[PDB]
Amino acid sequence: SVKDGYAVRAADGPGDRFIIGESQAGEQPTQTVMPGQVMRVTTGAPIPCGADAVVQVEDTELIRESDDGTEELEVRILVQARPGQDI
Amino acid sequence: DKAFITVLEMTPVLGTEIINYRDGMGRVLAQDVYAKDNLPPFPASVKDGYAVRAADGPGDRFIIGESQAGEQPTQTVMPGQVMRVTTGAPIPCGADAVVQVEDTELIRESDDGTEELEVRILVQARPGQDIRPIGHDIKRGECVLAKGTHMGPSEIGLLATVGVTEVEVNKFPVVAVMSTGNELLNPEDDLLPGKIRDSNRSTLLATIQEHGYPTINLGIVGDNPDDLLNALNEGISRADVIITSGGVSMGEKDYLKQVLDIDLHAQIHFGRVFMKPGLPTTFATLDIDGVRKIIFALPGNPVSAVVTCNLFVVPALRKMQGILDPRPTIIKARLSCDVKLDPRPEYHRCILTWHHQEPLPWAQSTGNQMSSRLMSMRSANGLLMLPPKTEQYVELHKGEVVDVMVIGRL
Amino acid sequence: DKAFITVLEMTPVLGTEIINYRDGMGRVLAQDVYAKDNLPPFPAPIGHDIKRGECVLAKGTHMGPSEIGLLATVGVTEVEVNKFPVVAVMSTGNELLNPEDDLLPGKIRDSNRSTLLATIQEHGYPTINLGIVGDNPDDLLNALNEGISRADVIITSGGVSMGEKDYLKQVLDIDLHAQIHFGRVFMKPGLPTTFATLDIDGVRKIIFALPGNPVSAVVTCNLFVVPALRKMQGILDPRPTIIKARLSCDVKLDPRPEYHRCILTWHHQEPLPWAQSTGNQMSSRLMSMRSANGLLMLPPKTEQYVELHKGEVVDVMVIGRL
Repeated sequence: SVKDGYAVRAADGPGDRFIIGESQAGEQPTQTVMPGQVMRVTTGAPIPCGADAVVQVEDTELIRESDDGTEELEVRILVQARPGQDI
Repeated sequence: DKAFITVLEMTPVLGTEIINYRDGMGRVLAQDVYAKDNLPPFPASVKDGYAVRAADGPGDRFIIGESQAGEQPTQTVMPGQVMRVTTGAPIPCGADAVVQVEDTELIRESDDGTEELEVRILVQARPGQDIRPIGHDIKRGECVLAKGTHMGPSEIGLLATVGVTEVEVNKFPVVAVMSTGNELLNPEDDLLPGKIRDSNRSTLLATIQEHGYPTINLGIVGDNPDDLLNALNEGISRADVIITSGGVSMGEKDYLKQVLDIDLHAQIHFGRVFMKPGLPTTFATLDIDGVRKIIFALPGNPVSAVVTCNLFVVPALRKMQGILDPRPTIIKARLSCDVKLDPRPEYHRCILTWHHQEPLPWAQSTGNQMSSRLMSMRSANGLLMLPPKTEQYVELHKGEVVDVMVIGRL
Repeated sequence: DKAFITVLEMTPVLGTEIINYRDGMGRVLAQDVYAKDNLPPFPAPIGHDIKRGECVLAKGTHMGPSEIGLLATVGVTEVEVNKFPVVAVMSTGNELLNPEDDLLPGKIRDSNRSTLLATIQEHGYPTINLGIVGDNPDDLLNALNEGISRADVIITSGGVSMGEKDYLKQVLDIDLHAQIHFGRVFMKPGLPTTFATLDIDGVRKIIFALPGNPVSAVVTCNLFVVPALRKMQGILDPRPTIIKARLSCDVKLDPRPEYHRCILTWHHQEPLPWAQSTGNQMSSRLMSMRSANGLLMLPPKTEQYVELHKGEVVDVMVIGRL
């Protein structure tokens, strides 16, 4: 919530995962999430309604994207987290 | 041995087609099969029991739902709840798997029917105990099945899990068989003066059908040097390998060689192998329109026909499709009956056995020729290779080591 | 071990039929064949290979490609042989989809089917495919009735868990009355399997139940089911084959023994061969471009058998062409 970055599932584990979610600081409505997916988390953001932990944007990765930066659709993650880190 | 190298130096390699995953036990594949989704596509459990958030002691208070066989959309934000996962089911919002309720001291106030309140499991487990993560077996993009191989029985199962119904494999040859000699009648008729029924057609056709290749039967063509041209011309049109039995052993009137040479204009690579009485072994190739075709001319004795068409004919149709190392398998066994040694070497058809006491298998001869008064119930399962006569060594006793071939299931 | 004894002591033997010689590869014989005319019927002696009115091949010996040769030399076009079984296979589990379909939440693809069918269809027997059957008791009842109404042996894969509310055991002793012989046999606790016998106004029928793990399914089929269809054919000895070999690599062992898939090789320099394992459940193997030929039997983890080396000699069961 407080720190920016991404919000990942609990029992998933590190690996390649798709990107479908954007988050706004002052917009609570969000769509549902499915296993093997992540949500882009900005500083001071609501819970994405289906996550349990938030990973730092530093411990991330990039993938090939569109010519006009139209999303990457892949993030990947590095280390294993613990369910519940932000209130 | 020069025949074997020559045989595997002119046979081409066929094209490719597209087939379903049901048919295709044995075909070698030509493309590369890639995965499209993970396996499993969601975290699951291996045991059945309770799923509890980590960083907790023996303190739990409530159970909300339980497993099933879909995706369960329910979880409270509180950290003192349990979900009771079964043998195979997603893990909703936790990190610790089945706590082995059958092993720990569990159960609480519960309900009159089928419900529970709490567990209070004293033991604690590491974060991640029995969960199977996403991709523990197959990743999103991976080679799984490579080009080459042979498409065994368990290989079709791997194709189903990935989800590729259509593949690209090599084709099978079409083989046609004909028999020669103007002294043979079909084995469905009463005998006439001075004639013998022909058996080489049936024995050969039942040998190239065990592997699975399609077959076409031509008939019995006369030994005249005229009707052979009218017969081989039909065979060369609707097939790729034509096999002829007997003949050749005439010399002055060896019509088969004449018909092949001054007519179809086909190359004759070799005309005889170094063997004791029994000449006919002719390899030929013909090139029409660009697709090369193979012809053979097997000997006439009923016992030498199987040996010839299992030593350098059977290991030549295999290279035609996809096999990387087409070579017959030679094992080592022991003898169980004294056999005489003639000067030039021969080949005996035998039967193998396996006793669970001593390593090497045991071999029993089943008659060099004639083949009457069959003993034992099991059918022949290979050929036996013998050495030629050498001074004092003119007789082989029981035991020792001999070289045995494999021609069928064992 | 006692599991194998029970299966061979309750499987029946089918009848007989008349067929042609051409379509007769792999069938055991019922009658006896006698010569009709001497061979050769003229001096080359008058009769040197076959004497007239002498037994050629006996009753109850397996027919091979070489033995079909004699059947045409004498002239007996038609013989009497035992009949082949009909096997129908079904797969349970409410988490399965046909392999020719996309992915929905929490669903995987059928794998044990199309693996059992291919293995049986390799030996020569016909088959009938049923589909995926749910765990509703009404649905399970309908599926089994069709199976016993068009075939003789029924093989079911999956749905052996939930022993408290096992639906398979319920329909086998309430609706369709039948006797269950064994339900969990593996020496020390192993994967479940059930053998059942049902008899209805005549011929007996056998119904099988096999686990859901894709690696242990093939071990069960080639050790119990395969050496039981062959007795129905008429083969005198339906035992499998065991040979001795060395090890291609050194592998760790675990308390309870398990079975692995191995590829058999041979060399021209040493007598005994050695085999290389491929693992129970892994991401296949980039190398070893050959299909499996046997099943390695790892011994139980003893003090001396904590682990094995490349020089140890083991046993293996041939399950394919070598």
